[PDB]
This record gives sequence, structure tokens and C-alpha cells, in this order.
Amino acid sequence: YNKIVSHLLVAEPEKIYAMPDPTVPDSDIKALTTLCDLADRELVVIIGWAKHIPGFSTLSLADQMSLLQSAWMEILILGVVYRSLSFEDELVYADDYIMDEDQSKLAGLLDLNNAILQLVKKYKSMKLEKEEFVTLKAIALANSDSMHIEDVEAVQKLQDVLHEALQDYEAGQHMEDPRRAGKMLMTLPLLRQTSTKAVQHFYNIKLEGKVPMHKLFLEMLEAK
Amino acid sequence: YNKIVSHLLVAEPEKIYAMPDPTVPDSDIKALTTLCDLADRELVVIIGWAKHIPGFSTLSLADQMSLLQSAWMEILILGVVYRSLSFEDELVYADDYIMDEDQSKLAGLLDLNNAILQLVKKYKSMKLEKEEFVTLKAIALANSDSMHIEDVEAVQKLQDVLHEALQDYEAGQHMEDPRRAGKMLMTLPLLRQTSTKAVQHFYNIKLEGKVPMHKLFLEMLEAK
Ligand SMILES: CC(c1ccc(O)cc1)c1ccc(O)cc1
Ligand SMILES: CC(c1ccc(O)cc1)c1ccc(O)cc1
Repeated sequence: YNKIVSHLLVAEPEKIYAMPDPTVPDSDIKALTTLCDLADRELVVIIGWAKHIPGFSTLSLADQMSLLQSAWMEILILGVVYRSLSFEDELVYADDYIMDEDQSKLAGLLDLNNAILQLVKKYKSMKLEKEEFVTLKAIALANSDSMHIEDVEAVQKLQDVLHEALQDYEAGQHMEDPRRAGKMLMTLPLLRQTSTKAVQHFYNIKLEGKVPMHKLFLEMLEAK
Repeated sequence: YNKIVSHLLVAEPEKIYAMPDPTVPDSDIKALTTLCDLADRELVVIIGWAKHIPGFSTLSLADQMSLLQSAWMEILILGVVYRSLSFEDELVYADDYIMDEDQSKLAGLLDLNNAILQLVKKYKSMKLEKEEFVTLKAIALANSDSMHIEDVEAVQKLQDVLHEALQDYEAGQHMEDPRRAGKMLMTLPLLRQTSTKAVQHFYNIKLEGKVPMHKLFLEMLEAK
């Protein structure tokens, strides 16, 4: 089928471990530290992945940064959503960090994780494929609505290249549902809503000053 | 062309006036009172409009209410966006209530209105048509992601009926851009983001207790 889709598949990064500190007693502070630490190392891996997206690295450095600073949380959330598709009421942040409802309550994340679980429920019934996940991830990046884009036309062309790939993939692979591509695009609003709430939540955590955060994660929180 | 699109066009409600009280001195409280008063009367008109959407009134009353309680602010915002397309850096809440940048600052709405203006900018370059506006309004309602839907399959069928109409309209009317339907769907995330921020903002205003609000507007704020 589609080459952009095959290319995004081979560019998909390897999963990384959360590695919660086994010597630290369980608390909300430990869980939030673990999660922000994981997100920080995933953000490095995300920056490297985006350079494989056709056309992304030919944008100016400021434009590459604007897109990432708008989309980082959507990309992170789509990741845990996809890793969670075969589970039931659990969120697979990492193979060694799977959160159930009780752990979400203790971390103060019950409402945010419930919204992530709603994204999971929708993608399960739609039988979301890996091919579709990596394409939506790239589209989320290109369609992130940064207020600060220099070359608007070039960003809009990146959006069109990825949308075409999604259309081409669905036309060849899902002839039983000629509207599957649009259904996939219609999942993006709930992803944007959940990411908007998540960024504000962790920005509040940053202001309370009880959870240490690393440099890149703080940079992504401050850009917003 | 498409009958659903023609039907939504004739079902479009008449514009109403904001009628700011000419005896009241200008303040943030007056502007916010005017805006919430307008929104309250528009919400009544929106409930009546939705009964014209094919299939909507055959949903149970609880399901009709769930969709409206999720989408009300998106529908309101899409309205002012569309009324503003021929203007420059101004938001046409009503023919007698057009807000420029200075008035937004004084009302404490500078950041929210700037995001609404970003929606306007995108739809201007895309040359959004009235046919496309009324269809996206209906799709926003059907795709509002309520957590409380009883008949999930029936809501999903409503989504498919409206998506089909958008696809059919664009295929016949915009043969020069075979991906215009998807481009239109890809504007929905920024609309959902802006509405999420707007609801939280006016919920905070409700808690401060200095701006009187009417019954329906309060009901829509409390459901969230
Ligand atoms: C930012 C963090 C997060 C945790 C719980 C939320 O409800 C929202 C966000 C996170 C970390 C690593 C990921 O792979 C994905 C998300
Ligand atoms: C809720 C109110 C509003 C004002 C300013 C905002 O930035 C966001 C929302 C509003 C009232 C009437 C409308 O037709 C549309 C919106």
C-alpha cells in the first residue's frame, strides 16, 4: 500500500521503561515523578521521530519547534492510548507501569485517566490499526494549530501530504467503509480536549513545586 | 446537490440581537452580562434547531440532552466565527454587538477572543461556505463525545449520516480539491480546544458571582 504509512511504521520508536524507583514508598509524588520522568525521555524520542516525517526537517527550526511545542502532549497521550488497546480499564504508560483505577485515584489522575480511557474505548470499537495510529500521530503534529508558524503554506502542505496518506491507506485497506478516513479524523477533537486538560493539570503540578521535573518536560510545559 | 445540506440551510435560525442596556455604564460586568444573556437566548434557539437534524429527535430525551450539554459552546462559538468571516480582527456576536481588541481586553476576554479569531483566520483562507458551516455545526453536535450516551449505535449512525452529507457536498461542489471534506473535519480540534477553554472561563465567572446568569446558561455550565 501507501509508502508514507510504511515509512512511518518503520520509523516508530522502541518502547521505553518507566523504571519507578523500587526504594521509594508509593505516593502521589512518586507516581507523578515517575510519569513526568517517563514523559521527559519520551519527548527526546519524539523529537527524533519527527525528523522522519516527509518534509518536517525541511521546515525552519523555529517552525519544527512550534509544531512540537503545540502537539507534544497529544502525541504522548496517543501513545499510551495505543499501548492500552488490548487492556481493560488500565493505561499502559510503559510495560513496567500499568495504571488501574485505584492507582489513578491515589495519583490524583482519576478524571484525566478516565478521559484517556474514553479515547481507548472509541479506538477499540473502531479496531484502530498500527498503520492508522502512526498516521494519526503525524497528522496531530502537523495539525497542532500553533499560533507562531512562519511558513504557513509549507505547514499546510505537510498536513495535506499526511491526510492524503490516510485517505490512500483507507481506500485500499478498508473498502467496506468508504468513510473510515473521516471517522479517524473525527477522533482528533477528543484527543485535543484531553491533551488541553492534561497540560493544564501538569502545569498546575509544576506550580505547586512538589514534583521535580526535568528540563525538556518543563520547556514543553512553559511554551504552552 | 445534497438534501441534508439543503435541509440544514433552510433550518438555520434567524440572528438575534444582543441589546446591551444603553443606560448601563460600560464595564467588564456589562459586557459579560450582555454576552451571557445573548448566549442564554441563543441556547433556546439551538435546542429548536437541533430538532430539524435528521434522526436527532428520535433519540431519547436523555440522549438529545447529553449531546446538547456537550456541544453547546462549540455551536455558539462556530456561530460567532461564521458571522465574523467578512470582518477584520472583530467578532460579530450580534449585529449590534461587534467586539474589537480593546473591548476584549476590557472584558477580560483578550486571550479567548484571540483563539476565536484564529478559527476565523483559518476559515477565511479556506473560504468556508454557509453550506459547510451548517453541516459542521450539526457534526459538532453529533460528535460531541458525551460520556453519558445511552444508545451509542444510534448516535454513531447520526454521525455517519452527517459525515456522508459533508462528503457528498464536497465531492459535487469542490472537485478541484478531493480532500476538502477532510480539511473541514481537521478544523474541529481547534474548535473543541477553544470551547473547552471558554466553558472553563465562564464557569469561573459563574463562581465569582458578579455576573448574573439566566437559567438555561447556568444549566449548560453546570452540566460540564
Ligand atoms: C504526561 C503524562 C501523563 C500522565 C497521565 C495523564 O493523565 C496525562 C499525561 C504522560 C507520560 C508519559 C506518556 O507516555 C503519556 C502521558
Ligand atoms: C459564551 C459567549 C462567549 C463570549 C466570548 C467568548 O470568548 C466565548 C464565549 C458567547 C455568547 C454568544 C455567542 O453567540 C457566542 C459566544
